[PDB]
Amino acid sequence: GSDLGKKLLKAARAGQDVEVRILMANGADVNATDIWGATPLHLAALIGRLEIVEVLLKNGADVNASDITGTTPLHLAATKGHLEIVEALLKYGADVNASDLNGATPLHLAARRGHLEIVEVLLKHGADVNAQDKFGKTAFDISIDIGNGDLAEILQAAALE
Amino acid sequence: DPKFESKAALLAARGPEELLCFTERLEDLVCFWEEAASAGVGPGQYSFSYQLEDEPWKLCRLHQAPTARGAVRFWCSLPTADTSSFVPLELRVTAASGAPRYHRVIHINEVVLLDAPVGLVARLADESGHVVLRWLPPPETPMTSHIRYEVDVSAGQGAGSVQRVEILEGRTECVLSNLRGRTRYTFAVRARMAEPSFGGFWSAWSEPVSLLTPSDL
Repeated sequence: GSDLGKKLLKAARAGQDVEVRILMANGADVNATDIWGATPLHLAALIGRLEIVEVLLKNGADVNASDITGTTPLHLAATKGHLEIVEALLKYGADVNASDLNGATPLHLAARRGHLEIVEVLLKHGADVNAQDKFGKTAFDISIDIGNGDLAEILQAAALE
Repeated sequence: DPKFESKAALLAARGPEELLCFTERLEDLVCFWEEAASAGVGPGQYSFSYQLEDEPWKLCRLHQAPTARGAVRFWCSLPTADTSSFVPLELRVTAASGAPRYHRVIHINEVVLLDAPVGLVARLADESGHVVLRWLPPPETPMTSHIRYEVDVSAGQGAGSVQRVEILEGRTECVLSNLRGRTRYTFAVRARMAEPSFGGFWSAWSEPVSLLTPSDL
């Protein structure tokens, strides 16, 4: 770790936009990691700050970085429902078929909270509808467990294509 | 604590799937989540990790409790030494296998669910034709200067909710100008922490107090 890198992780988690910029302007490692392996891009997407996520991606943040649990910034944004951040990561080449230690893709996490608009966007970027997690649950199996018939009809139409 | 059960159920109705945290008297924090847990998994199957602004990452003891029917509620009660406010607090629920379950970043001052105010009294005003309400903040709760209140004016059984008055920060009294005479009114007050310095939801209603107005001159 670095004293500038450790400060950048705290600045990104704290939602301090000007601190994040002035830190990597002083030479902070944009791909720094904590003990969990999370980058500032993880924390910026977790707290839901699109302006901080985009500036990290411009300075060279690893969009496909995954922490020790296997969760990427695309995983976290799909969970919390930050569509604008989900769209921003994909434009910078985010892996839509990345799986964590549960075998869950961003399609799994978004469908578990009923984020309908994010599920469609992920499918448009080539999301595997037939991907199963460690429990053998596909993105359709989750929709039946929660019971979102609106979401359940969307994925069946996608698997038939 | 029976009231703690009703506080957890109220937050559970707002968002059942996600991890829920709240503070009562700003010197505590309880994070819980209700899941459809099988008969095999227990509190040792997960790991509740947290980190303050500069403190190292620490583990929180997890307790298992049954809620409703067929569901299990796991909850962590942070030590009082690690209940600082106005600073980022990171949270991670991770199964002992290493699988990710939850990941949150919260501020304790933004999830305050106080207790109901106490000591509500109702008198007539020094001036003619008004009713003065006075109450006390929730007992043993700091920073009463930033607590907002709302009083409820009720009527006879079968109806009520005649008026709703919001009281500004710190002030714990209220004057009522347009009240009918020779009628039984019933009052009640609830408290919440004020924005933008704080955040949360309304607390429970205080124990009510009734009053019968005199004749209108």
